[PDB]
Amino acid sequence: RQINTEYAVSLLEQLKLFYEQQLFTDIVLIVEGTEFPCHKMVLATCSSYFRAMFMSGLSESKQTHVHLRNVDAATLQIIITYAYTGNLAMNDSTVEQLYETACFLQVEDVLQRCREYLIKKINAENCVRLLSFADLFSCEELKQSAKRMVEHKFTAVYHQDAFMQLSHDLLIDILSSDNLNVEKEETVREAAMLWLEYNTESRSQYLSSVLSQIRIDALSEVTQRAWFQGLPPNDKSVVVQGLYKDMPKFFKPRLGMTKEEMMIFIEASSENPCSLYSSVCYSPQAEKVYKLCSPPADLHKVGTVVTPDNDIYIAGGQVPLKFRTVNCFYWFDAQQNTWFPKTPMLFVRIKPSLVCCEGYIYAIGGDSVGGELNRRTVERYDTEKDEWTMVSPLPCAWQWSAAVVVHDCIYVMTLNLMYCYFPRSDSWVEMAMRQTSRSFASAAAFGDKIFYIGGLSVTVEIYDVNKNEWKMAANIPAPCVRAVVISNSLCVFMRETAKYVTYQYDLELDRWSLRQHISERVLWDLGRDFRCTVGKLYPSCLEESPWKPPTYLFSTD
Amino acid sequence: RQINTEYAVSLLEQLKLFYEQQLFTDIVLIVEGTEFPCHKMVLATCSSYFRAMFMSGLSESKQTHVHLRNVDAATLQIIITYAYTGNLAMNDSTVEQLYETACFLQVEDVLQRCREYLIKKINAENCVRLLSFADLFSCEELKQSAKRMVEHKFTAVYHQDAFMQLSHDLLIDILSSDNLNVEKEETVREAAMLWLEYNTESRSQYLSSVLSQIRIDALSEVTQRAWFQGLPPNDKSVVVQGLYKDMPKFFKPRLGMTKEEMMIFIEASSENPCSLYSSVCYSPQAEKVYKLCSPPADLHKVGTVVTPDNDIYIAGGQVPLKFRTVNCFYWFDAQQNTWFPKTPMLFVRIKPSLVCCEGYIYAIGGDSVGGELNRRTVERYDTEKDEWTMVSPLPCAWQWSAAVVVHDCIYVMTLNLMYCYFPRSDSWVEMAMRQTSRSFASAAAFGDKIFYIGGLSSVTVEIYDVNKNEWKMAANIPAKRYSDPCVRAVVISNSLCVFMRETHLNERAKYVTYQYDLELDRWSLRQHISERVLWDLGRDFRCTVGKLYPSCLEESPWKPPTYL
Repeated sequence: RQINTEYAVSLLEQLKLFYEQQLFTDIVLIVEGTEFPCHKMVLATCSSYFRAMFMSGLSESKQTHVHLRNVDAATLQIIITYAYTGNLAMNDSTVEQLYETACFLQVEDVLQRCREYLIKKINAENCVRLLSFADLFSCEELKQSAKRMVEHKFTAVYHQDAFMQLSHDLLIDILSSDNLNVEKEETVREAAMLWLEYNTESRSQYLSSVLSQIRIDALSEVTQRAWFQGLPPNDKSVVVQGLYKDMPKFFKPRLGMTKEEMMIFIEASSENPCSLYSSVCYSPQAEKVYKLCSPPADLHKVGTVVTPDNDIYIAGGQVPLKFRTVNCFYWFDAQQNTWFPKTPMLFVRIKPSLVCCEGYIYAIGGDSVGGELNRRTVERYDTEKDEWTMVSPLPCAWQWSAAVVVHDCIYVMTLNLMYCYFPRSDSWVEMAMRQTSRSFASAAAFGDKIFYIGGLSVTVEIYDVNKNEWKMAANIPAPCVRAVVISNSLCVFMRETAKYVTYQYDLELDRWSLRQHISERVLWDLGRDFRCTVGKLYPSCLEESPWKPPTYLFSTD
Repeated sequence: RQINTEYAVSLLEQLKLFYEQQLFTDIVLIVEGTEFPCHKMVLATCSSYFRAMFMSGLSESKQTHVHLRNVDAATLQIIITYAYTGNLAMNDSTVEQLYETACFLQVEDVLQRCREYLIKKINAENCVRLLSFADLFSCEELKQSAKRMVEHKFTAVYHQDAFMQLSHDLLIDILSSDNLNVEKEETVREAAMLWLEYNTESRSQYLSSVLSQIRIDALSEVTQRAWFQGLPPNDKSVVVQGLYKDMPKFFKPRLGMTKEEMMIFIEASSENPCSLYSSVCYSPQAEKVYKLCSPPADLHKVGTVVTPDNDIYIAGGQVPLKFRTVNCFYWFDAQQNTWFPKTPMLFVRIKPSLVCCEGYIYAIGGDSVGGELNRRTVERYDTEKDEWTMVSPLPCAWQWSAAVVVHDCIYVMTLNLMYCYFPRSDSWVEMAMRQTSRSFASAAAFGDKIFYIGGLSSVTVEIYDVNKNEWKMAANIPAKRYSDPCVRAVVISNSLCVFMRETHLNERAKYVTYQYDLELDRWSLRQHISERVLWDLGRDFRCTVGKLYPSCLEESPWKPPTYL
C-alpha cells in the first residue's frame, strides 16, 4: 500500500551498519580540525540546511570537504548519530549547545524535542538563563514559559547573577508585567536598583526606562492601612478582587499583592456526578469558594503538600481502568490554574504522605501492603534535579498514617507508636508512644508541637518536640475533622454529618474557641475522604463559579 | 539509548521526495534505452549487486552512466520503488519475471518475499511451470514445494504442455519418487511414453534412463487379485501398510496405489486430556483409527468439504479469544499431514455448509454478520485464481442448514423447504417442500436421490428425487428404543450408509454403520464399529468421506484394549 515499516527499520539499521564501517561516504565535514565522513542524502533528509546546501548545485555539492564553523563536534556527532538512528541523548548539561547547533542546522525534529525538553526542565535556578537563551534564539514558547516561571518566583531569583546580565528588553518586559510575585513594591525597586548599578557605564542611559516601569504612585495596599480596616469581617480581600481588576495597569497592584490564604480542599466530593472527586478552595478571609480545575487526568487518591514557599503538589493515586496505579507528579500553576506534570515517581502509591523537608518532598508509605521489603519504602524528589532518590524505608507497615515536619525533621505517626526520621542521619528512631490506638487521624505541625487529632471519638493529643512527651489537651468541640494551621494559628475544620464550622484553639489556655461558622450558603457536602491543606492562591484569576444558590426552603407559605 | 523509528519513517519519505524531483542523482542506469536516475547509496543498501559494483573502486563507481543488460525496465522500477518505500506490489502476472530480476540483483528482501509468495501460489496449473522455474534458478524451497504438488496431482497435470518440455533431471526425480498419486502403473508408463515422443531427435539417447525409472516388474496390487481376496474382512488394506513398509524402493507401490477410504471425523473429543476438538479418521477396511494433526491451532466450530477430486478443505470456525470468529481457510496435505493455509474468505464464518460444484467451492451460511445488511451470506472461491466472490444470497436467513450437490446443482435445505441454486443462472429456485420440520439433520447425495436423514433427532429418512421433485418417506433407521442416536449420513463404496453413534441409558457410546437397500427399501447391517477403537467422539463432530494415505498419515490408536 504505502511505505512499509518492516523494511523501513531494516533499511535504517543497514544504513547504520554501513555508516559505522564508512561505506559510500561522499562528504567530509571538517569541524575544528575533526573530520566526519558522512552521506549527503542523510544530512539533507534530516537537516534542511544541508538540503539547501546540496540542492544549490554549486561546488558544495561537488567538493567532498566542507568546513563547518561555529559548530561543536559533540553536537554534530549527536545530530549525525540521531540522523542514522532516531534516539536523542538530551541531558541537562549539553541541552543548550545541542539546541543552538540544531537551530543553526534547522532539524525540525531535534529542535522540537529540545524545545519540549527545555520546557519540561524549567526550574527556579535556570529560569533566568533559559529566558535569556530563548530571547537570544527567538523561541516564543520557551520564552513565555521562562517568563511565567520568573514571574512566579521573582523574589527568589532576582538575586542570581543571570538576572543582572539581562538585556534591556528583558528587563522592561519583566518589570512591566503585572504577574510579579512580590509582597511589596520595594523588592522590585531594589531589584531595578541593583540591575542598574551592576553595570553603570553601559546602563546610565537606561535610568529613565528603568524608573518608568516601577510603579511608585501605585499605593496598592498601603492606602487601606491609612484610612482604617473598617469593613465586614476581613473584607480587604474583596478590595483585592475589585480594585485590582479595574486599573489602567500602570498603578496596578502586582499579582504578588493579590495572593490570599485559602483552605485548599482536594478530592472534595461535588454535587455534579461527573466530577464526584472535585477540588475547591474556600477563602476564610473573602468568605468565598473558588472552583479549581485541579484534576489533570480525572484521577483521585492523591496526596497534598504545601511547602513554606507556598507550592502545591499532588502525587500517587490511580486513574480509572481504561483502576491502574500511576506515578505522575503534578505541580499547580497558581497563575494559569493548570497542573504541569513532572518526573514520575519510582513506585506507585495511593494517598502518599507528602511532606516538605529541607527543600525536599518526601513520599512516605501510602500504598497497599505488598512485599515485606517491597513495601514501607520511602522516596524523596529533588525539585531542581527533577529526580527521585530512595531513602531508608519505613520500619513497619502501617495504614492511614499521617506525616508532619518540625524543625527540618520528618515525623510519621501510627496507631500508638511514632518514628522520627533525620535526613542528616537517614535513619528511623522510635519516639514516645501514644496512650491511645487510633486510625484515620489528621495531624498538623504548629510551632514546636505536633497535634494528633482523629481516631474514628475525638481527642486532642499534644506532643512536644523539645520534651518528647505526649500531653492531653481537650476534645474537638462537636465527626469529620481536618486540622490545619492558618493565620499563624492552629485550627480544625470539622464537618458535622452536613454542617461546616472552623474553631480556633488556645495553646496557652488549652481551650477551643469558635472562630468562624461556614454557612451552607455555599461550601456543599465535601465528603469524608477529601484532603485539606492551607496555601496562598490568587483569587483574581483562579476561577469564578458559585454553583450554589445561597437561599432555599422557600418561606412564602 | 532506545533507537526511535519516528525519525526513520520521516527520513525515508524525505528521500522519496528527493527521488521524485530527481535531486542528488549521481548515477543513471540505462536499460533497453530507458533511463532511470537514482542514488548509488540507496541501491547498495537494497541490492548487494550494486553494493559490490560501487565498492569495487573501479570506473563503475566513477562513471555516471551504467548499462545494465538482461534486466526488464518494469521489474527494475519495482525494485527501485521498493528501495524507497518498502511495499512490494506483486501479482501473479509479473512475479516470475520479478524473481528473475531480483536474483540477478541479489536483493535479500525481495527474493524472500517473492519466494514465499510463489509457495502460497502453487495450484493445479502452475505447479509444473514453477517446478522448472525453481530448478533453473536453484531455489531449494520452491523446488521442494512444487515437486510435492506434482506428486499429488500427477494424473491430472501430465497432459499440460509444460510437462513435455521438462529437462532430463526434472524427469528422473519425478518418476523415481514413490509419491506419485496414480491408481495404476500404466498411467506413469504412458506419461513417460508421451514425454519421449515429444522431441525424439533430442531424447532418443535417454530411452534407457526413462525405462529404468518406471517400475515394470513391481506388480503392486495385481498379485493379490491373482491368488485370491481370501483374508479377514477387507484385509487387502493391511497388505498396503506392509508391502510398502518393506521394499527395495524400486518395486514399491507408488503413493497413489496406497490409498484407503476413511471416515474423516473432524472436531472430535480426545481420549487423553487434549484438544476438545480433535481430528481422527477410521478405515472400515483396515479396521484402524488414524490420528490427524490440527495446524488450525485450536479452531472450533469449523466446516468440512470433500471435492469429487478427493480434495479436503476447512473454512470458517472460531478461535479462542486471547472466542472470536475468523475467516481462515486451510487445505489438508495427504502426504505431509499438515494443513497449509489458503486465501482467506471475505467474511468470517462458523460451520459454513461447504460444497463443491463444477470445480468451485461455496461457503453457505457461516455465522451471519450484519443482520441489518444481510444474514444469508454466501460466496464462492476459485481454487486456481485464489480469489473469493460474492454470489446470490439465500432467499431467507436460516440456521443449522445443510447443503449438497447433485448433477452440478447446489441444493440447500432448511426446516421444511428447499431451494436449488443454479450457477448457470446465479439465482435460487424453490423446490418441493419437506413434509416434516427437522433441524440439525444430516444430508447426503447418492445417484439421483438426495437424502435428508435425521433431525428433530429421529430415525425418519426422506428420499427426494431431482428428476421428479418429490419428497417421500421410505423407511426408519432401525435403532433400539429409548436410545439417543446421533446419526451422520455418509456415502461409501458407491452406497449410502449411516454412521450411527448410539448412547443408551447408563451405557457407553456404541458406534455402528448400516447399509440401506435401494431396491428393497431396507437397512442392512453392514459393519459393527469395534469398541476396542473409535472412542467416544461426542455429538457436535463433523464427518465426511475421503481417501487418505494409510501408507503415511499417523497410525496411533493408543486406546488400551481388553478392559473390565
